[PDB]
Amino acid sequence: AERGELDLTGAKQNTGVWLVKVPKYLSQQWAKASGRGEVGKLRIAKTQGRTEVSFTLNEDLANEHPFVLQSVGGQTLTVFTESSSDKLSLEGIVVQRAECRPAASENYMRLKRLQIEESSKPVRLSQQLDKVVTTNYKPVANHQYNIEYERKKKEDGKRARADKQHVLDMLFSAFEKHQYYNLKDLVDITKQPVVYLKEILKEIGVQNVKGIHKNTWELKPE
Amino acid sequence: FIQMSVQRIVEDAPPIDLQPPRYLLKFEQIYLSKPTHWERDGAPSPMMPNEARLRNLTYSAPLYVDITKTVIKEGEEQLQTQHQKTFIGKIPIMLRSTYCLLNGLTDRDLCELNECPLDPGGYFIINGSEKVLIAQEKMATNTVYVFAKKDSKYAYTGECRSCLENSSRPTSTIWVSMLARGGQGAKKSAIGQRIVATLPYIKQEVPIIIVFRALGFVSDRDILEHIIYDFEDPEMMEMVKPSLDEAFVIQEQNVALNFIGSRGAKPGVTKEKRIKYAKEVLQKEMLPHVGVSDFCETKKAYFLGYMVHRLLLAALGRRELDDRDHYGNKRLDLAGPLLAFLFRGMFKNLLKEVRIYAQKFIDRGKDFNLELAIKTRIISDGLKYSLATGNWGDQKKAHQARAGVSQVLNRLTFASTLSHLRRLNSPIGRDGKLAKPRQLHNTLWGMVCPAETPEGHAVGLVKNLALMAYISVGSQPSPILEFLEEWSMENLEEISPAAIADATKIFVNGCWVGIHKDPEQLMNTLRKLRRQMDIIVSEVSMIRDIREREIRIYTDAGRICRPLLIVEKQKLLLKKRHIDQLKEREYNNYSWQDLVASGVVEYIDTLEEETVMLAMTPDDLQEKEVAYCSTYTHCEIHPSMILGVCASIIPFPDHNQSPRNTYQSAMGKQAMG
Amino acid sequence: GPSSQNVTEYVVRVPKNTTKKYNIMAFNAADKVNFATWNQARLERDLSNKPEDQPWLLRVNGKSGRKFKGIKKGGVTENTSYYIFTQCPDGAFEAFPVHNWYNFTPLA
Amino acid sequence: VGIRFCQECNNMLYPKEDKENRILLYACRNCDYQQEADNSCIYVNKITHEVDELTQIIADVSQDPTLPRTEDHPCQKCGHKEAVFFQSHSARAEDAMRLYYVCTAPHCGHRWTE
Ligand SMILES: [Zn+2]
Ligand SMILES: [Zn+2]
Repeated sequence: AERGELDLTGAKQNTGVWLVKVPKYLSQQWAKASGRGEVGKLRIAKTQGRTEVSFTLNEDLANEHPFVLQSVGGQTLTVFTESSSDKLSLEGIVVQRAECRPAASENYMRLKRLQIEESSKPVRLSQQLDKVVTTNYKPVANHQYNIEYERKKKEDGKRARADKQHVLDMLFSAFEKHQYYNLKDLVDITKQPVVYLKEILKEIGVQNVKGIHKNTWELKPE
Repeated sequence: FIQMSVQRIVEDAPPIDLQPPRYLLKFEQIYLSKPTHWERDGAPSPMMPNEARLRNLTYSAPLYVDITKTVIKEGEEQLQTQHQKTFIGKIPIMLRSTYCLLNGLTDRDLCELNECPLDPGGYFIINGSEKVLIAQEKMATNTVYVFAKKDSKYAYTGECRSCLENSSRPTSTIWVSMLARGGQGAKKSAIGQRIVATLPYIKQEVPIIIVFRALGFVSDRDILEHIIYDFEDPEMMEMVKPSLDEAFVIQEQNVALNFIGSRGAKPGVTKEKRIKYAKEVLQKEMLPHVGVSDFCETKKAYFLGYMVHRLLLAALGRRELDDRDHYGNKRLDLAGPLLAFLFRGMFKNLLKEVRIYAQKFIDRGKDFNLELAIKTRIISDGLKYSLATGNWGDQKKAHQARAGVSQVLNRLTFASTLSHLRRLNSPIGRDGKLAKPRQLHNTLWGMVCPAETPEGHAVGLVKNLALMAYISVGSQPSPILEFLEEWSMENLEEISPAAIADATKIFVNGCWVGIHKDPEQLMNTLRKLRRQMDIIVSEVSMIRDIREREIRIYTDAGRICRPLLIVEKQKLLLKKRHIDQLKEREYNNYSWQDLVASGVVEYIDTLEEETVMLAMTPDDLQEKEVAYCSTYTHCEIHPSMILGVCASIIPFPDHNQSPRNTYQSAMGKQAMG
Repeated sequence: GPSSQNVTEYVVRVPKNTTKKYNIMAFNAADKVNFATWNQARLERDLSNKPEDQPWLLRVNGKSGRKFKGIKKGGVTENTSYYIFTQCPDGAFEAFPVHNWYNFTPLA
Repeated sequence: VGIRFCQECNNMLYPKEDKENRILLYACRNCDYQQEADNSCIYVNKITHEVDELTQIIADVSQDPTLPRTEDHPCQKCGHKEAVFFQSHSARAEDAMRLYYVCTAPHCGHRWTE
């Protein structure tokens, strides 16, 4: 019992399966399986000199397909499953392959008419406009500009240049977490305006680039 | 170019997802309006083609689009919005088209706007002037050509220029060489020549077995069945043997990818990047016309095998080399495939600068507004520039462009106007002394005028096309592929490489798409469908060569055609019933189109013209006797339609010496009238 | 014989649901693999790619008893769906959809 | 003269020599699968190159509407009195103006020079 464990039962049972190629339009008819899922009857007629298999649509599904048998030689084919419970199972080995083809029921002209019907969405086209559509409106305050205004008025990023003692504590605390912070965050974490921050910082520490563009200030341990 | 080729360019463009929240932008539908002029005070009015000439205006039409914008911040709501009919730019308009103001007018109205009812149309009006676009020649793409450079290290060479259905600015080309025999050395004297390949985006040559293993197929029984299709041939297997000896030590996939991945545009310092770098270059730059998806890599193996199988046949002397000037290997670039190429490089350039305006504007986190992001002067001044001046490039790119396109219409005499709108141009140099691109080739029969050409330094470089010659416009290979699969054509994947010796490989538009085992019944089934126009349009060509055992089909734009008369057992298919009802088109509504759709005439390309047997005149060549041939397949209409426009005004031209007919055709273009 | 003289008719159903996804496991005939020699197998998605897209890794008869790599085909339902047809005790036929095609090859 | 593939890893079997029984052994260079040689010759190089193209022309060429035909030379294997003839159309064109024929009767495909 393991995820990567493959059941070999089917193979070891020599379980056989059949493989059939089916057109999409038929397969689209099949996604509409009649009732819970019944699509019709398959007729298998074998004779001494010939063998005929075909499938007939469910009367419900309808609202002769001859089979062409294909060789499975050159490549061994087996069927393996994945349950909705994600359990894995090998159902069988493919003992037959076949293709459903039209026969005496359609010719190329109406097949092309059916292809045009399938088209449905033609690749789009360049349409012809009448006169000219309006391009320039009369807005007073650009919408983007009006949105920034409320943010700046509601909240000021840098506030009072005041309470030097109070600020230091806020400042010392950040340092505990990290020996190095870039300047802007330092400005962001406190709300103190840039000049006071510089003077407090210049007073209590030194600033080092470390030769990587971004310079983060570091306190003097002394 | 303006109904399909412009809608596809904006539709098949990557969205610009960008960013915290992130935003969406994608384009849906394109519109156009009739050409319009904006007055001095901003009141629009339709401009007629005459005022464009008098006031030195430009004849163009505005361009709109629908854009939808969704914001994705997972803020418990996906807010989408759209701005439809957004202005983009202005496109010039060719006169008398379906988008001009003169489309479908009667002579009583054409004279009322001061226009000539005899004017042909087909030119632009740009700053008062009248510009005309010259069709440029170009080597055909998506096919294999085998040459022999008798100066360099190679004893043979193959080529294949690939482009994935009008979607790539460049076209990746790949060689498959073979080194020379007389290599002075006491080492390779015994083994022989080694097949080499020169992939794109890499510096060094690569052996072919290495690049084969990089796709899987490490075994040498599986490689040597993509390249040799029958193992009863010892003469060919001996030639491929010394190709394995040098690729013997490197015998697994990942080390192979490292070998090719080691020499690129960037030498990989680490290992995983090289194995990554070698993955896409061998996946999106190798043969993009077969398939560009990372799946379906068994097809890139077969085609690369066919490319090599065909290089050996040229060394054993079993098939002749390809011809460079054979006019069946050429394509023509009209105004369509020329303006579409120039519109890609300016739509990408318009999206590249919505980002630069969005990022600068979204880092501050304010908001976004798109009507201010679109720089409208990109498309307007982009097209109008290169058309007016000729250099087929950009303004800051007045040194990297192809010049000589888009010259001024000649209005000296009415037959000098018509002989200008019908003119080709081969883009080789104007002073090279090589005669083979200048001499007259057998394949120009009926498609390029043989007598009309200028003297001086441009002899045989510009040419005019014959009277009934017709250039194709292009179509999609979708409806033929869906018919081929249901007519018993085995795909490439679901088949064994031993069932390939007695089958006729079926190509479509350059791509190998299967095989077949009964071709002669497929062929005369493909043909009788085209004769009456059910599934296949009339401008596709279908070649079958019995000896090389394959079948080709073409649907692209640029091939040159001309109509002929279809001949059954020994009699024409044009009975008298077709004539006595064709002399009545005035009040019967029976015309040329009802003649093609009845299967009595047929357009015949140049390639297809090598598998045909023509008769020059019915009453004289289709009489049973001790006869030249007895299996005539087509017949000409009148052999006088092999002359151009300026050379078909000469009386009795079959009585003069040949250089005389060339002088007059270049001299009736400057006669006053 | 009945392959020449046999006639029959059976009902076909196409259930809109299944308890497990159905895939194809293809082998080269040229190898003529004896499935009887497969006492057990392990089957896991390939680790080179470090899920549904992942190539399969098949380990039969132990980690190195037998091992194959399965590579997904480009398409399976691009134009025509593939169905598994199975015979039931009632004689009626049951059809199962093919989800994917994986190519399995031998490994030194 | 042909080629030999390994039976384990499907690769190219090289020839080797053993100093015990004086017999040619074909060996692999990935594994070491072995076997003996039946013809005991390795290399052959035909310089005359006088291969008769009667072994290279196909029988379906008689479907070509652009080739000459004849009523003089009939087919021997079937007695049909219509043939289609052509030239070598290949290399080795030093004295190559022979004339190969192909019977045109359906499902005969008989070929012969003269
Ligand atoms: Zn071996
Ligand atoms: Zn015969």
